[PDB]
Amino acid sequence: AGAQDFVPHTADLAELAAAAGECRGCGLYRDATQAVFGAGGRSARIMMIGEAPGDKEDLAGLPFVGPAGRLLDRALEAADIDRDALYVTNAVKHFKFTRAAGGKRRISKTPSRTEVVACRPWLIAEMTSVEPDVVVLLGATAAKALLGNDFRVTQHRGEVLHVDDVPGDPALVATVHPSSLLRGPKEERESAFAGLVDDLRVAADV
Ligand code: SF4
Repeated sequence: AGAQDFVPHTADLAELAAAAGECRGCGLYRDATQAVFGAGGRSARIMMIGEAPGDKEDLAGLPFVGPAGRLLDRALEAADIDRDALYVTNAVKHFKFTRAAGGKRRISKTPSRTEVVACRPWLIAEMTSVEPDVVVLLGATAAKALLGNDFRVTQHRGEVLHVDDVPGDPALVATVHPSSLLRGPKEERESAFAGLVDDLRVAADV
């Protein structure tokens, strides 16, 4: 089912990334430029999972390279976390999108639960390969992939969670997605940025 038959029997991240370029586990590979796999190494203690590559990631071939990734950089820096010692990835690896007339970018479209279940084999291979001590789930889509489709990120902020069905029983911290911190009132944004730094420190202190 899904991407599972496209996942090779290997923990090498480069072999997995190359294989993900050939994945047809769902329909998202057709309109996307390429598959966006995770960045970082197997020594990483912290795995971070977003929703999906955006417009910038789709053509950069790397995760979190747009404005959201730059805000995440500022949050990681304030939390004293070396990005090079992370493994950063997304719940689904193909960019889902539409264009609006007058647009300045391709608009990110939300992955269905079906596409998240289809791409999960890659996330399982990534966690199996990295064996992280803690997984940071950035946003509702990533959190639900591991904690259940009914999970609410807003109701468990800053909580160290552990679910049994998860490879390696790593600690899980669900937090806001950095793209949510790009817009809104300045005081709401600044308060929300501090909440993200707090959650990143909890994950680093696991
Ligand atoms: S989104 Fe995931 S499951 Fe769907 S085609 Fe891309 S890699 Fe395969």
